[PDB]
Amino acid sequence: KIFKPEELRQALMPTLEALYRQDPESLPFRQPVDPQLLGIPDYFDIVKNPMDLSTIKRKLDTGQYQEPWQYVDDVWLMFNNAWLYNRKTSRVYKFCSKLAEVFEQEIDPVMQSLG
Ligand SMILES: C[C@@H]1CC(=O)Nc2cccc(-c3ccc4c(c3)c(C3CC3)nn4C)c2N1
Ligand SMILES: [Ca+2]
Repeated sequence: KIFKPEELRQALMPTLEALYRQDPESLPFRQPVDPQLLGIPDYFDIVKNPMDLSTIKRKLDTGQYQEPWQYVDDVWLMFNNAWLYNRKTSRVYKFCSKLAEVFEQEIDPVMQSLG
C-alpha cells in the first residue's frame, strides 16, 4: 500500500493527541530535550536519537512518514529513550510508562484500520 501523508496525519494524529492530553505524564515529552537547560549534559552521549511528541507531530504535519509503522517506531523511540536514560524511581520513567499504557490502547485499532 501507498500511504498518502494526509491519510497518515488524519488517522494517526488522534493517537498522538491522546499522549499530549495526559497530565501530568506528558509534561517531560512535549518538547525536545535540551540537555543544557535541564542540567543533564551527558544526555546525547547516551541517547543517540532524541525524540519527543512535538517532533513526531511535526513529522505528521510535514509528511515525513511513508508508512504508519514509522510513526509507531518514533513513539517507541521516545519511550525507549526515557527508560534508557532515567532510573526507575524518576517521575520521567514512571510518566513514560503511563504514556506507553495510553498509547497501546489508542494505537491498536488505528493500525488495524490502516493495514
Ligand atoms: C524526557 C526528558 C529527558 C530525560 O530523559 N530525562 C529528564 C531528566 C530531567 C528532567 C526532565 C524533564 C524535562 C521536562 C520536564 C520535566 C522533566 C518535567 C517534570 C514534571 C516531570 N516537566 N517538564 C516540562 C527529563 N525528561
Ligand atoms: Ca491525568
